[PDB]
Amino acid sequence: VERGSKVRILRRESYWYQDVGLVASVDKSGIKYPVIVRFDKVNYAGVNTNNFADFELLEIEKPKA
Amino acid sequence: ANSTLVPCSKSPAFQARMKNAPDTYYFNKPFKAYAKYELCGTDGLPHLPLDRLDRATDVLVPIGLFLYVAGFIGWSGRSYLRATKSASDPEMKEIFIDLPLALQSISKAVLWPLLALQEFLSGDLTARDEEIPISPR
Amino acid sequence: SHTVKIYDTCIGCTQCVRACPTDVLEMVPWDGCKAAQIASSPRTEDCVGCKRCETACPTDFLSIRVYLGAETTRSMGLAY
Amino acid sequence: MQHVFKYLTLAPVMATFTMVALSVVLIMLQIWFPGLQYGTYFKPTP
Amino acid sequence: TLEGQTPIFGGGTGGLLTKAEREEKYVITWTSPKEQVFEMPTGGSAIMRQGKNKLEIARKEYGIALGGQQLRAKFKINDYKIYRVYPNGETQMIHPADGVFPEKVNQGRPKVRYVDRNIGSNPSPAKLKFSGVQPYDAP
Amino acid sequence: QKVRVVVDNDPVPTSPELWAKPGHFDRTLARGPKTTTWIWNLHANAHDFDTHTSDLEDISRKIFAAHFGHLAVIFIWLSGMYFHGAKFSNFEAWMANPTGVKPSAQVVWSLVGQDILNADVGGGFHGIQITSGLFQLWRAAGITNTFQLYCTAIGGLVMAAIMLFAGWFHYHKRAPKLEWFQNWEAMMNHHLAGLLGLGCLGWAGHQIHVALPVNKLLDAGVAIKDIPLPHEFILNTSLMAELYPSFAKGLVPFFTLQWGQYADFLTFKGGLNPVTGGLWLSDTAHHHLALAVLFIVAGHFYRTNWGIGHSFKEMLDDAKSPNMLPFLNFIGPVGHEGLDKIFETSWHANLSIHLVQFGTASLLVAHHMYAMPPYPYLATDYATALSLFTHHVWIAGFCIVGGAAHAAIFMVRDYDPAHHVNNILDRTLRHRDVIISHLAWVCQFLGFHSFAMYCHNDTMRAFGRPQDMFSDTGIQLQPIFAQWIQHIHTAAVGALGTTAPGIGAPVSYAWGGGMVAVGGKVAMMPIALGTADFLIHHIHAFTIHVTVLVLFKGVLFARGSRLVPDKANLGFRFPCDGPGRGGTCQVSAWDHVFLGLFWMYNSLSMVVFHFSWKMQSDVWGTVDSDGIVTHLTGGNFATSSITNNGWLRDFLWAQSAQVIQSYNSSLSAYGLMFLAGHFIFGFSLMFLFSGRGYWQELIESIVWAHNKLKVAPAIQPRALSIVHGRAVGVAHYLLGGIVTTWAFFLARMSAIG
Ligand code: F6C
Ligand code: CLA
Ligand code: CLA
Ligand code: CLA
Ligand code: CLA
Ligand code: CLA
Ligand SMILES: CC1=C(/C=C/C(C)=C/C=C/C(C)=C/C=C/C=C(C)/C=C/C=C(C)/C=C/C2=C(C)CCCC2(C)C)C(C)(C)CCC1
Ligand SMILES: CC1=C(/C=C/C(C)=C/C=C/C(C)=C\C=C\C=C(C)\C=C\C=C(C)\C=C\C2=C(C)CCCC2(C)C)C(C)(C)CCC1
Ligand SMILES: CC1=C(C/C=C(\C)CCC[C@H](C)CCC[C@H](C)CCCC(C)C)C(=O)c2ccccc2C1=O
Repeated sequence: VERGSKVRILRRESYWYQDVGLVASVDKSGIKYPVIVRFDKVNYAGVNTNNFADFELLEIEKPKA
Repeated sequence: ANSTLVPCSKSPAFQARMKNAPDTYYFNKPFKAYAKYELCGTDGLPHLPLDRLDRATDVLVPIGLFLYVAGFIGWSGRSYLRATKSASDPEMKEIFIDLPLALQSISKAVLWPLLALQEFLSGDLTARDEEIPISPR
Repeated sequence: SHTVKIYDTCIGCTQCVRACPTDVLEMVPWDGCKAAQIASSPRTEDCVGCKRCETACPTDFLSIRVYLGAETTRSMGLAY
Repeated sequence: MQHVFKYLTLAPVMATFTMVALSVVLIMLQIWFPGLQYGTYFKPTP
Repeated sequence: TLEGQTPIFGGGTGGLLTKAEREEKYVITWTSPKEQVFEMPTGGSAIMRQGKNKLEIARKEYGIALGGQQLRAKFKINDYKIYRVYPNGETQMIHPADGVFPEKVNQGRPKVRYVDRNIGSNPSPAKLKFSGVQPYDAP
Repeated sequence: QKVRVVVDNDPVPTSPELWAKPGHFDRTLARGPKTTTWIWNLHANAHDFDTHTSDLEDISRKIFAAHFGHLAVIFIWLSGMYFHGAKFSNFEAWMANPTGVKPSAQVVWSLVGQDILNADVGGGFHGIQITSGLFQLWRAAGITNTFQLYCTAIGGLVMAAIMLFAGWFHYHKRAPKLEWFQNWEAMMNHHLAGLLGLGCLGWAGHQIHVALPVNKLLDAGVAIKDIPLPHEFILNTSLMAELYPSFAKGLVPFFTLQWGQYADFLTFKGGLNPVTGGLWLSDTAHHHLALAVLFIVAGHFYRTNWGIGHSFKEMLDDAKSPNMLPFLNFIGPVGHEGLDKIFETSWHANLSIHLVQFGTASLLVAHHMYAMPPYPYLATDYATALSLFTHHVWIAGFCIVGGAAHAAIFMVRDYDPAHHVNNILDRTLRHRDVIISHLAWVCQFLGFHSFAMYCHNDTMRAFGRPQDMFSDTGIQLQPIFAQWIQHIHTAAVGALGTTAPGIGAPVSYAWGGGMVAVGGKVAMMPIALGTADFLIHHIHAFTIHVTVLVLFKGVLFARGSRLVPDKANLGFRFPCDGPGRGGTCQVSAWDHVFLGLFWMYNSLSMVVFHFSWKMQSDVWGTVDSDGIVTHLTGGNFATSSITNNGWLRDFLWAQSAQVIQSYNSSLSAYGLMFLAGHFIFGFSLMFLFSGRGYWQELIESIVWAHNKLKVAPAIQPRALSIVHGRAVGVAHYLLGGIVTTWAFFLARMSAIG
């Protein structure tokens, strides 16, 4: 995935499991969870962004243009 | 056939209730209607049985009317909510009613049963199980 | 005493350490996140179980978890 | 005046208007046709 | 022994109890640029003196709250230390542990109670029946 | 020069733009809703002005404008009462026959059979019997026709419009500075001499020139149409001369200090008017004139602009050791010094004090209004008397709880430790443990030695051992001090010997001196006190002390405690500080107010139950030609109220027959409201007993169901917050209980009153 891509979350314990988010940035280093995903709906803590690894995301729409 | 229920006009207790009534707007014509159309028990009060092939319209008419009204309200709400999803700020449209959108939703929901059948046939009525947020098992 | 665990989803935002009212947590060097630091709980004997750290944690789900265990004088927050 | 019109579209205001209209309709139905009961709707007055 | 002068305080009912002399006690020491009024952790107002101040407290949370929410946040005092004093006179400086505030990352600090997985991969308790290990403590 | 008027011109433009921006006053709420909690937060923080901004001047301007708005609301309500008394009442028929007509000022429409609620109230009128006492008030004021009530309603509407315009003007056009609001001396002078004093003077003038002559004619028995209009009593001085001869001498005795010649219309009789059962209107006229003089004198106590007067700051600073009394020097060498800053900066402390004093005033109103009925035909209108007493008792309890709550709010938010160094507030905070421990011990003592004694009475009666019961016939507990006070107050007027010779009749017949009957019903008679009264008064003491314990523990520990030392940083209103330290649920001062609401409800329910039962049992009743009094419940209170089985049977079960059998009658609405209050109490039980996690997970499942059909809302549904759930529970609980008691009382006293 890359910036602007639409993803479906596969992390089971995540508030956005099987929900749709938008990739804001991908970290190029070797950190455990480099992808940053923003969501339209907030979780129970009021947070609408999270960090995920590539294997926890399913790309559903390519970035525009 | 049910024998414990007889027409209210032939029930002595219902007749006593009719005579003992106040003479106001609320009692005269209602009692005339109940005597003509209702079935009364031994207590003299109208009872509503669901065991008669006849007067089946008396059961189906209110049920159908309520089902139509409730489906109209539900379809209006659902169509409005689905129309507001494409917006940038749907929550603002849920605290601020978008009048043209609501009017369009109501006008379309006037024919809600046919639209619901069409949506069910085309698979547009429901979302698939894997695109719905769920808790861990 | 209570048990405080830190999972690899920590982003090193230091909020849990700041939120702790009894200095149970501290930031230690790490390489699993961009901030290059991770939370740690070397002093869980002083943990009262208030779960302020969990409230302060921004990750989803929580990167820090508190499991209430055996109760001691200081874990019950007793001044007597 | 446009701000007033936008205020009139608020969820509480619209809900109050809808409830008032429905209550008025039901009240007028009670006044015009008192004593309507299941098995009696849409039937001629005896 | 711990050096410092106690703040001006007329007494109160939120002070030390039998636990202080029987089990343990805490002491918070700091240095202020001037004499000024602060709030005692258990109610009331005290006057901290210009030199080095020492305050006896019953719980570590009192000292943490006083040092963080009042000394640093309000009075801009950063040199406060919290010691644990036992009835036999043994004293250990417990805050800050290594001279650096815990919220600031410091080299040499080891990882304690770290789990090398996300929280959703904890095993189910049915796996560890009669084994005595909790799911969060599982390897 | 120091006291002066300073304002800002056009500080806030008058535009409706922010009407379309809900939550604009709060930074968090301004961004719009993301969850349903946003709506509840918007409604909960609407009037918390000190969280809208940190500027005290803007806060004070908001207070002033909102007070004008509330005054407009009150004026609208008063205008509505007067208009309904002028247009949809039997007021004229009631004035014709006060003792044989039930007051009624509410008429229902006939659409769904609710016209059965139009009770036959006499005078050829069908309507709901009112218990507000408006008719007696209007009769005491000299009002005799509906046209005057209509004029008063129009004036009330005009006053409401004026108040609304005043609020708009003083917020959006000319907003006073913060310095204007901080003029304690000028405000006190103007509100003592100009508000209370001048209002008392004006009402005394209205009474003397209008109320006394009209009511004297009414009590003389002349018809309404033959009584001239009030203005005729002013233009034609001959009417004044005929009714009160002293009026023939004009104002000469007043200016020559020969006031004794005015004794014909400024009397000092005491007692009650035999014709009506209310207080003598000339007595009340002299009372209000004396109040006017005293308040005007008090209004020249504070120093504003001419050197003369006392200063709040100097007086507060002088009240400390060693300037106090020798046994009062424990308040320390600082004493009240530093308290002036509280009144400089804190609105919440003033609101707390004023709510407490409003509760005190309402309690005094209830007691002194049942004991010395001030209105004609009020004492014999039993339903009205009970309703007034209960209503004002409940208002007082709510006001006291609010005072405690806002005291806690001041402690959390406005209290500054630097302002209070070894002063009385600091010392109180420093021995709060002493205070709370002693209060808890005395609460336990009172609970045992009242309620456990009631349980002892229950068990002894069940054993068939009445001789072992705490009763007038067993082990007696005579309230000797209250009896002694009754005897002293009776002997003071001549009915420790004659310490008040000037009053002819007893000040109140409840203390003794005789009985007054009006229409064959008792207006007031001596209220004897025995073992049951001792027990019930100590029950009241126990309940009040426990309510004080809850509220005062909340206030004293608002900043923190040994458990959570930093509660002040957590705020006034927060759910908890986590399950740690064993569990810190409901530690906030708001939760203490939440519990104090329940305890106040309990205490006031017992107070009103005691009043109702004792009045029905020992005072109210009917008098035959021979002077023998038969009471409503026939003297049950002495033997039945000493056990709570007696309360369950002879008060709750027996006296609920009216409300429970009110179906198919004009009182059926009271039975419906009885059931409604029971339902609301049961409904509140789930908000009180449950927690929000369960409801959040259930909402999760329901949201899944809505998502399956593409009908889920963007504003995400959330369970109510913990504090919100507690607030909903307590609100519904109090509403249900109070409505149940209201329906019970009103049905019983409309049927048999
Ligand atoms: C569920 C349940 C239930 C049910 C079921 O079903 C019912 C029903 C009944 C019936 C049968 C009758 C009539 C019918 C009609 O109207 O008809 C016409 C119309 C049409 C045909 C049609 C119409 C339609 C519509 C218009 C539509 C719309 C609606 C809406 C939506 C609603 C909602 C709205 C809101 C409310 C506002 C009645 C009536 C009565 N009610 Mg009774 N309900 C109940 C409930 C209730 C409650 C809660 C209470 C209390 C408040 C009461 C009350 C009352 C009174 C007073 C009275 C009278 O008078 C009447 C009579 O007479 O009787 C007989 N009850 N109901
Ligand atoms: C003699 C002068 C005087 C009088 C009568 C009042 C009266 C009042 N002030 Mg006030 N005030 C005064 C001087 C005065 N003030 C001064 C000098 C200051 C500055 C130090 C203030 C500062 C002040 C503040 C900051 C606040 C008040 C508030 C109030 C109201 C309290 C609510 C109440 O009891 O309802 C009484 C109910 C009534 C119906 C009383 C009548 C109301 C009108 C306005 C009285 C008009 C009387 C006038 C002489 C016309 C009479 C005509 C004819 C009968 C002779 C009350 C109306 C509070 C309020 O609610 O503000 C709106 C409030 O927050 N006052
Ligand atoms: C002079 C009277 C007065 C004034 C000016 C205030 C002013 C204030 N109070 Mg306060 N209070 C008062 C009396 C007063 N109170 C009394 C008598 C009590 C005891 C019950 C309280 C208890 C109280 C608490 C516990 C709290 C406040 C708070 C506040 C502040 C925010 C107001 C708020 O939340 O909006 C009110 C907004 C609402 C949504 C309330 C309306 C809902 C009510 C409960 C409905 C009542 C039911 C209805 C009357 C009958 C049934 C209706 C029917 C449809 C069924 C504000 C400074 C809050 C705060 O944060 O202070 C800093 C707070 O937490 N007050
Ligand atoms: C858009 C309107 C709408 C629609 C189509 C539905 C549809 C559904 N709801 Mg639901 N619901 C709604 C609004 C709606 N809800 C609201 C506003 C609430 C909050 C009170 C709830 C609370 C709720 C609960 C608690 C439950 C459901 C359940 C259900 C399901 C079956 C039972 C049922 O019909 O609800 C019955 C209806 C209610 C319980 C209350 C809804 C009545 C509201 C007040 C009508 C609102 C109309 C709306 C304002 C129209 C505006 C449109 C306009 C702008 C054009 C079904 C999928 C149940 C479920 O999961 O079944 C499997 C269930 O347990 N709903
Ligand atoms: C000591 C004060 C006092 C008392 C005892 C009375 C007594 C009376 N008034 Mg009156 N009145 C007062 C002050 C008082 N008034 C003031 C200040 C005004 C406005 C300026 C009025 C305006 C007024 C009108 C317009 C009318 C009456 C009427 C009446 C009679 C009906 C009963 C009643 O109102 O409840 C009695 C009230 C009480 C027992 C207690 C309330 C009095 C105040 C609130 C006490 C405040 C003290 C407070 C708790 C402590 C403050 C703190 C402290 C540090 C100072 C009765 C004789 C009516 C009438 O004509 O009678 C036939 C009537 O129509 N009054
Ligand atoms: C009928 C129910 C009931 C009872 C009995 C109590 C009893 C008590 N509550 Mg309580 N409470 C209740 C309902 C009740 N509450 C509810 C519904 C609420 C919710 C609002 C609260 C909220 C509440 C608060 C917030 C507070 C209390 C407090 C108290 C204590 C007051 C001191 C006292 O009276 O000691 C005397 C004890 C009694 C009168 C209890 C009855 C004793 C019986 C009659 C005699 C027993 C004889 C013997 C000892 C039995 C031994 C035999 C053996 C086999 C066991 C007391 C333990 C206060 C407290 O702790 O005080 C310091 C306090 O702060 N309660
Ligand atoms: C408690 C309450 C209430 C009420 C009550 C009342 C009723 C009150 C009243 C009050 C009042 C009743 C007040 C009054 C005031 C007054 C005033 C304030 C006046 C003034 C005056 C003046 C100022 C004058 C002047 C003059 C002239 C004009 C000319 C010549 C000169 C002279 C100076 C003489 C209610 C129920 C509603 C509600 C709840 C609470
Ligand atoms: C005969 C009859 C009866 C019975 C009946 C029955 C027994 C039935 C059944 C039924 C059933 C067994 C059903 C099922 C169903 C299922 C399902 C699955 C459903 C679904 C639905 C939906 C999906 C909907 C949707 C919608 C619409 C369309 C509109 C509005 C909106 C909404 C979205 C809600 C009775 C006696 C009662 C009465 C008389 C008659
Ligand atoms: C029941 C309950 C809930 C669930 C309640 C919720 C989510 C509030 C629901 C409010 C509704 C949406 C308001 C509207 C209700 C009206 C009756 C709707 C009228 C509709 C007209 C058409 C008649 C909690 O969230 C909760 C939280 C904490 C402690 C206890 C409880 C608790 O007891």
